[PDB]
Amino acid sequence: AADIFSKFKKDMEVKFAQEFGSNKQTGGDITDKTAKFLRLGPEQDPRKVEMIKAGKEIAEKRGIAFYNPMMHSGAPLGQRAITPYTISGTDIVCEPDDLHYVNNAAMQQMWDDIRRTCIVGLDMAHETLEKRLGKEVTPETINHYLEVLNHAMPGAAVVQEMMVETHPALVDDCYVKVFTGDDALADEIDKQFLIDINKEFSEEQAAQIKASIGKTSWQAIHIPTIVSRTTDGAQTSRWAAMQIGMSFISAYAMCAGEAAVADLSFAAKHAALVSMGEMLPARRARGPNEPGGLSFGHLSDIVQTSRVSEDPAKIALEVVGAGCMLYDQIWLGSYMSGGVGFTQYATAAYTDDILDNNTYYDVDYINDKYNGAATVGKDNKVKASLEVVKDIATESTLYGIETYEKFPTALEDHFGGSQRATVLAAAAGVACSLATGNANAGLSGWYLSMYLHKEAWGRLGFFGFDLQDQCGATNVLSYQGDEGLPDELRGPNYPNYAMNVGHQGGYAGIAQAAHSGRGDAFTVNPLLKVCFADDLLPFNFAEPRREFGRGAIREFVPAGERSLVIPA
Amino acid sequence: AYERQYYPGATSVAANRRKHMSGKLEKLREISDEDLTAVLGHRAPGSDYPSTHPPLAEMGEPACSTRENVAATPGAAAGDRVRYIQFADSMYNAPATPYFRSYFAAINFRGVDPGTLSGRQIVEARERDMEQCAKVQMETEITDHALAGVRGATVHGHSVRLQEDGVMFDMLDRRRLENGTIIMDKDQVAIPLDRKVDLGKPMSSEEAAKRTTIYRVDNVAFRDDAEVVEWVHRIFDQRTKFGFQPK
Amino acid sequence: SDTVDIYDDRGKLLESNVDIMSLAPTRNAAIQSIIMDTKRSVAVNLAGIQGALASGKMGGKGRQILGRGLNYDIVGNADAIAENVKKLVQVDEGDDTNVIKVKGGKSLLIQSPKSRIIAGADFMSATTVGAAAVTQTIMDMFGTDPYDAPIVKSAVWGSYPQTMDLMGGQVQGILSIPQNNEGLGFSLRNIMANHVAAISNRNAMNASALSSIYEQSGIFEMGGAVGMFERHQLLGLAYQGLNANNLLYDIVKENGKDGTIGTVIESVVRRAIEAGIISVDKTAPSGYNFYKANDVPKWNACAAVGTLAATLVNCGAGRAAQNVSSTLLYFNDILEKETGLPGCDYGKVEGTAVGFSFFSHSIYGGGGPGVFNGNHVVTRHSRGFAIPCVCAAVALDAGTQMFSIESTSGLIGDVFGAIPEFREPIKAVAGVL
Amino acid sequence: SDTVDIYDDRGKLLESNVDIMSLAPTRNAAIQSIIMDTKRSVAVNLAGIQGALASGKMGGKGRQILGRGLNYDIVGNADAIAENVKKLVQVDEGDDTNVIKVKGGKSLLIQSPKSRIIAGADFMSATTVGAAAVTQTIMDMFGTDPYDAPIVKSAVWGSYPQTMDLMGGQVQGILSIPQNNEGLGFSLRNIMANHVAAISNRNAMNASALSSIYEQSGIFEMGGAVGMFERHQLLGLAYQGLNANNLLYDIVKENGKDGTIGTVIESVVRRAIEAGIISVDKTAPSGYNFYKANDVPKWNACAAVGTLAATLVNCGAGRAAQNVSSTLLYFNDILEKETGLPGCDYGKVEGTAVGFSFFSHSIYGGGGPGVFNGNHVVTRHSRGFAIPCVCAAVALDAGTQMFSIESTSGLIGDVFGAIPEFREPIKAVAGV
Ligand code: F43
Ligand SMILES: C[C@@H](OP(=O)(O)O)[C@H](NC(=O)CCCCCCS)C(=O)O
Ligand SMILES: C[C@@H](OP(=O)(O)O)[C@H](NC(=O)CCCCCCS)C(=O)O
Ligand SMILES: O=S(=O)(O)CCS
Repeated sequence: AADIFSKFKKDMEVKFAQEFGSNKQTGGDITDKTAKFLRLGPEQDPRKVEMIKAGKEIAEKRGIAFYNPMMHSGAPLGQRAITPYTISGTDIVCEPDDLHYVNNAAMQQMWDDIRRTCIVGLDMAHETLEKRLGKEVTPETINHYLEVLNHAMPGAAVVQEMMVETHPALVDDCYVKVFTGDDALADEIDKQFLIDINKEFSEEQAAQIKASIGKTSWQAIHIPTIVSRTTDGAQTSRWAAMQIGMSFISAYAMCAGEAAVADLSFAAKHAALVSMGEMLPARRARGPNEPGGLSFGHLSDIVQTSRVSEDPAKIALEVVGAGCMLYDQIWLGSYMSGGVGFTQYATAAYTDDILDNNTYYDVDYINDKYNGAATVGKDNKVKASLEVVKDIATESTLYGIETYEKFPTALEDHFGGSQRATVLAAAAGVACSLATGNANAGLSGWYLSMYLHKEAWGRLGFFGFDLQDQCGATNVLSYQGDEGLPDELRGPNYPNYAMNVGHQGGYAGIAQAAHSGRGDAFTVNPLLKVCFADDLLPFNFAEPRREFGRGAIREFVPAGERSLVIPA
Repeated sequence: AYERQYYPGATSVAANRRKHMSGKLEKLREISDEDLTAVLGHRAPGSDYPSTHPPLAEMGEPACSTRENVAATPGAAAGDRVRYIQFADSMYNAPATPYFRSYFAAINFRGVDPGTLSGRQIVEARERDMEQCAKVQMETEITDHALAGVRGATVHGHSVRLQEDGVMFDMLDRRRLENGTIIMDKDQVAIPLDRKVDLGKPMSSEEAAKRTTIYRVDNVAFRDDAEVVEWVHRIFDQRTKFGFQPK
Repeated sequence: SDTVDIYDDRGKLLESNVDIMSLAPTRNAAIQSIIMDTKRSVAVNLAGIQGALASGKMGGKGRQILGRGLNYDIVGNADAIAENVKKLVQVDEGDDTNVIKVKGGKSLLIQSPKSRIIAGADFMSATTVGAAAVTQTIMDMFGTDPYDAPIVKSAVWGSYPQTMDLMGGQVQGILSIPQNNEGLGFSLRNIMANHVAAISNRNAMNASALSSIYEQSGIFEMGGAVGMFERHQLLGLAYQGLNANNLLYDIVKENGKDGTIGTVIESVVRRAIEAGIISVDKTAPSGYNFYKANDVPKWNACAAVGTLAATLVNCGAGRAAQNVSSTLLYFNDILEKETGLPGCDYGKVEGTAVGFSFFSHSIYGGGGPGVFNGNHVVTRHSRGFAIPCVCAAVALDAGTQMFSIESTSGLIGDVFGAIPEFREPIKAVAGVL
Repeated sequence: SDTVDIYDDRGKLLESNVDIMSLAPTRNAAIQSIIMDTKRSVAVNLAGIQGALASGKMGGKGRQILGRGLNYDIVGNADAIAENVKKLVQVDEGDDTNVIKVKGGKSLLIQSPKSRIIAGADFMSATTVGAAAVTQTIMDMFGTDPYDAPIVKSAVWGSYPQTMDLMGGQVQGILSIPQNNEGLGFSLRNIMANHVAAISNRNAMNASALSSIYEQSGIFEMGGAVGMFERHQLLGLAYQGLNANNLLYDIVKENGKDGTIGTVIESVVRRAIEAGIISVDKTAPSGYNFYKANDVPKWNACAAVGTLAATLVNCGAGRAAQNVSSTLLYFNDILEKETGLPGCDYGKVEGTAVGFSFFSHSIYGGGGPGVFNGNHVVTRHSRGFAIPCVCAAVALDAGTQMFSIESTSGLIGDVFGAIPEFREPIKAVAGV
């Protein structure tokens, strides 16, 4: 589409043809194959200069060597031009270093908001009170329970004498809200506690959610960021359960510790718990609610763009951006490795509108060839087949490759083959998902893109980029035990996917695309979709890419800081 | 008796790919043994190959059929260290592309450990064996020394805009155009050489476009080589079908 | 050497002069048959698969994949499905593969041939082959297009392999997955009490008998019955698990009408003295008699029987499962205070019971008695002498629990409860089936 | 009815007209015997126990408990210890328990009776009973005071049960612990490549043979060989694993002197055409022949053989293990480009090899070829057709590795390499 193409070219102009800091890139044609390299070093970049100064002073102060760009082999960073990134869909121009997750509070807070969150059913707990104690559960008792719960959950006492408690100023991001597919109950819930499904979602999407979950009621729990940071993901469901248990004891005048309480515990910790993600095997051992356990469908549902946009490509692209950041920068780039990590492996998929350009081109191609199949609808989709995948994925990949070739600036931008592979395959996969409403047809398109890419340029990604991509096409429609899975249910622990950058965010976008093209309310779990339909959370999950930009310009306020108890 | 066909396609790019895979490469320039050893940087020119273990003939081997039937290379027999040569190749019509350097090595040389990446391609092998492979890569059309560079570290350049003199960017400036010829005066990890190595005059952009194994929309477009696109489609279809049911 | 007479759950003699060594999991053919059948068998919920296929609700709590609905009549074709599943599960024609339709076609019992267990390192082949057989059968029978294969697969397998288990799938067995083991040799200890009670058809003593077989098979695989510890564990198995000499039955019967945890202690001490197992060691100034155990492993078996007898009496009186945690604690606590001798497992049944009481009456975890097992962090500690009481307690519950047998173990009871050796394990061990 | 002739590692005919179905882990007595022996057996390092007792160095890297030294002559009493351990490990008098003194008393082979495996859910009884037997034996023999019992126990068991394994203990088997499984049915896949090469006595084809037996036993336990997939996996086991029809041996031999990964592809494609397994489907304008597989599982088996043959040729020429990762990648990649047919496992050997290459040449993890196994996150992906090559590659290495066979698997090779069926698995499966 024309508007996105113009945006892409403007990004290339800003990045390469006007100066950033002191890089002296004061002019140029963005289609030019040649350039002058000025060998200025890191001092051309104002953020790098700031870092060098801090590194020197801290090394001097602490008495052991620290950051020093002259320790780099041969020469310091920036012998060619250090150039900025524009967050896709925005005009936010970023210092490259400001998009490293360590330097970006928005990125860290997005993960904390996911890590510190779980969902716990109320119905089992209420049935327990009714059966074992003969208690009558009403809107009144529920609303009282919820006020008690929102006192207790941040870490405050409701039963015992002589308790110490968390300081409210340190845990102000902690709260519990409820949602319910029972409209009659929703009308009776104190609105301060309610996530209103009928209010937050379109009538069609609300209907899908409510039909999915039935007349069931749920708690969206967000424990303190400061606790999540001190501990881990597996903390979350335990923390929620402890304070749910205390609040039921207090609010319903139970014995503070009787057999019926144990049923509430098992209900909260197991039977009626929905985690963001499940545990991981020994080699990458982690408990629940860590990035590796977060299925691609679940991320697609945490991201809120599907709720606020009718553009199926935009919805998919926001999920790609959120996924590439989380899965590659924080998960694979830190949890599973560390160091400098994988910032630009991810930024390639959410900056400079290159992925967006390829994707929106595909949408126009699909709409033109397949009677508007990429427009929102459930009955205008093309039947998934090898033929349709080959058509769309080949066209997508050829266009994207030609764009990299016609704009040398775009090629230098995405200088790593892996970055280009992620972009080309994400566009091709998202396209195939949009057209078919079949996420695994999207996966097939992803892998075909990789295969065409490899033969086109005689190269693909890094050394071990295409482990999963060569296993890819054959495992898309396999029904063998550890091979078969709908993409919605796949995740970072799907065996082929367990290691490598440049994929997981794309697969999340492919899962989302299959359902955004249909106008679906959710990709795999309505409970998560409603849970994060809440503006009180510090991270705006409706605009994840833009949020990364707000972090880069230091305008994002995170939770969990300790300045209250830190000296002057 | 099977005659290998190597690769599909009927363009200059496909023809060049078959040349690289089959090892039928035109010799374009010369490099002395000592200069090759110098640019590789693993030992002083003319010195004995260091070893990582004793010669096979000294320590002996297990008697199994594979060791008896498969001849050890001269480098294995000598117990050489495994060392390497690594190239970066410009996407602006460098003769070589990473996968096709690796095919070249795998098909034409014994006891090699090729690795393909987007910005670097490497052959690891017993040092003296590696030097044999290195010499062919240095001397023949598979390498243009303006559009490519021998880089064991800090390889950035394959996707960067070319310099106006047609040479691919090197962060560490190991080789450049001097008086119309490519001079390399550092080894592949950028340690300065005692004597600079003349790697010959670069190909014109015109010749590079004719010799290249890379497709580009402004030379020979991938889209235009129908046989290669069909090959991809057939591999994709078959892999997908047989993953469901191998029949 | 030691011999016992084996009596069934109704106090009738089954076999006399049984050497306790013949009761070892490592020697006993009946126990090995129970273990093999437990290893090689899974249940498949055909009704669940059909619903999952139609709704897209597969892969875990809350999951639904929209717009991928498949309307296959799985239940209506249950017999044909069972036939084809058997063909895929079997290894040799006429082998011991067994695939049975249960609940009018709502579920299947899939018993792999022993050969899959013999050729396997553990027991997961029953699940993977069972699920693979069902998946292949549905793919063929209903002509699934390849691009819908992932939906059919996950209707059966759930979120595997993104999850380590078949989360939100439709295949279950009596065991868990090996990676859930806390310790080495713990696989047969990871069986929730509700499962055992379900299989026993809510028969208290057959529930504790089957649990004892599983628990002691675990202790043996843990290497906790080596050397002198073999006699130690087998006296426990014989007396507590298999109603040796009708001691368990008789103690329960004489305390059944009006008895308490306290009066069961009187029975246990009286009988131990009559048998010469304990004697007065020294008398204190008050007149209190400090006893000594003349046979320490036998005394331990006496305490083990008393622990279960007290459970049957106390949980039986209340028809309430929760009484088991305090019963195990206080029977042994009060027994020590009565005699000056160590309680069952030398404190470990009491210790297990302390934490078990806590974690069945608090906010922190656990649950009702039925969710516990020998691999549970709370109830692993005793060497097999605690969990059999929990299974009996659950069997005796008249309906006080939220997480009842039906809640957690309905499929398991339906599919496995009709296996004769499982429902009548004492008769199985005595060879009278 | 698919039959093969089984040839040994030296290309000699062992058995003719063997139904491949008889080679299934689920039917084959020899394979089941190897599995049973693998499950029921552990090695105990007696010299290690003695040193741990004396120094207090037990329970893991860096660990030492000061002031608790026990000076027991474990190795000097190795025979008496072996005898008492057998009495404790055995279930019945005269059963199949086997406890053998190894390396002049420095270690024991403890083979539990099969009854412990029959009565167990998995294989850990070999470790727990073996460790318990040794612990009890030392306690009795040297008259340990009860308050020193914890020291004797941890000399054998290490940090268990604080750790999930016997970390810093002195008991090892061929397998790992069940909790280390990535997937369901993966226990027999968690066998370090160096272990298999050690057991094979650095015989490349016997290493790939034994590895194939373990790997396919895993695939079978995974439920990956059900229905049409049984023939599929068994053709792979027969041809790649067991040198069916001498195809593996002959391809290696005719490429042994001057051959490369590339020339092995010529051998594979020529023979596949000769056998009628593949034929030309279409000829393109350039003259390029697109082939079709007439028997898809058989073509896969051809590619599986070629992958191993290329490993034996390329790793053999270099006498270097590291060449295996690129060999598996490029044999299959180049095979696809030569034929228009999918490589072994329809991309999954190539894919496994891409990540395997990366994780044997980078900072991020993995290591040398010898540390990998079928349960390793990097090398699990192919259905048994990659790891056998890795085991052969490790066997062919002349001394380039830091983490050599001796480094990781010295005890295992010494304790387990003398078991006939293990050292000569092709002959075992053939019935000699
Ligand atoms: C040392 C290795 C070997 C290895 O296992 N990992 C490295 C290095 C590592 C380091 C580099 C940091 C540093 O400079 O100290 C980090 C940041 C991981 C870490 N430890 O934090 C990284 N790679 Ni690498 N690495 C990257 C890339 C790449 C691309 C670069 C090609 C080019 O032409 O420039 C190539 C692979 C390929 O050719 O496809 C590559 C190789 C390599 N990658 C080669 C070094 C190549 C060289 O000598 O220059 N990286 C990329 O293509 C983009 C993402 C980028 C990562 C940083 C980020 O995401 O911001 C970084 C990610
Ligand atoms: C028992 C077990 O709980 P579950 O039964 O698995 O729900 C366990 N909790 C704990 O042991 C919590 C201990 C700290 C709180 C009580 C301290 S006395 C856990 O969450 O893994
Ligand atoms: C392979 C495995 O490493 P090990 O071989 O077990 O040391 C694994 N690493 C990773 O997969 C790291 C992946 C992220 C860094 C590379 C991204 S392409 C891990 O640490 O568990
Ligand atoms: O060079 S490697 O492909 O091994 C690592 C890329 S970050």
